[PDB]
Amino acid sequence: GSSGSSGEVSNPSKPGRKTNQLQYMQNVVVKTLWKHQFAWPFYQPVDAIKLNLPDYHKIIKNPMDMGTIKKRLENNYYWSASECMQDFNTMFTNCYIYNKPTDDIVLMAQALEKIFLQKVAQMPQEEVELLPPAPKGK
Repeated sequence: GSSGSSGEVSNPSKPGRKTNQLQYMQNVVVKTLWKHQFAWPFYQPVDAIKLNLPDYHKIIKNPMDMGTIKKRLENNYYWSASECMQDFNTMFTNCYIYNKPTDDIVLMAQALEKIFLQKVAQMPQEEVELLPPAPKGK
């Protein structure tokens, strides 16, 4: 399969359900990285048409951005937070490949990544199912 995609947001073939580990990712890790002063260029995927990058996918092996990481956490794409961690790694790494090591977007990714590592370091190492939600009332 040739390159031409930005990943997916749900998956029926891959196993997955809502867990405490994925909850910590979407409730504290993503939550704090999204509140950051440099979160804004990661809120959406790179539109190579709008950015005028005719070679974007020639350098980028695996395009990944925070706006797509949260969109699979909002679903049952996976079972464990180690997959969300590898997506965060893939976002920061693909940014470092394409750009100069002194460009603003690299310094932004370096400042987000240090917080990401401090946050997942405080995530549990064991995994558990969540409690059931409250009922609707509309």
